[PDB]
Amino acid sequence: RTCRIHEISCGAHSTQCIPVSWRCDGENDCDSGEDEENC
Amino acid sequence: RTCRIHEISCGAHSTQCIPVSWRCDGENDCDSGEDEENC
Amino acid sequence: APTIIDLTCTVATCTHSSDFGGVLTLTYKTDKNGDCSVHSHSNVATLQE
Ligand SMILES: [Ca+2]
Ligand SMILES: [Ca+2]
Repeated sequence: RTCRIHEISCGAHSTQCIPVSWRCDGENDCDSGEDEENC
Repeated sequence: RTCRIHEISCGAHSTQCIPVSWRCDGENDCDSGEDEENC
Repeated sequence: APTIIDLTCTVATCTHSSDFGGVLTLTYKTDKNGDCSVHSHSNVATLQE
């Protein structure tokens, strides 16, 4: 966690910053599909 | 988890995708041999 | 389909009998798990699979 404001973090054990635009965009942009959960 | 639509996952700790057709075909393909469980 | 690079062939055993009396092994680098189709491009040798 604790990445740049322009982006989020999509992992707890592992660090992976993705831009906010990738959050709930209809595709799994992370290793764990938590971008498309609870949209 | 959340692999390609064609391929299902066969682990919790590990990342190792396999084609769906490999699932329940009488021979193991994953270290956690759950391809052949619950046929 | 999977991408196969640096394919190499080594023959383990070889007996020219009537049945499938030879075994060969292929080493490669791949990118994903999938199915590939094998073929022999000469009629000297007949693959079983
Ligand atoms: Ca996404
Ligand atoms: Ca199997």
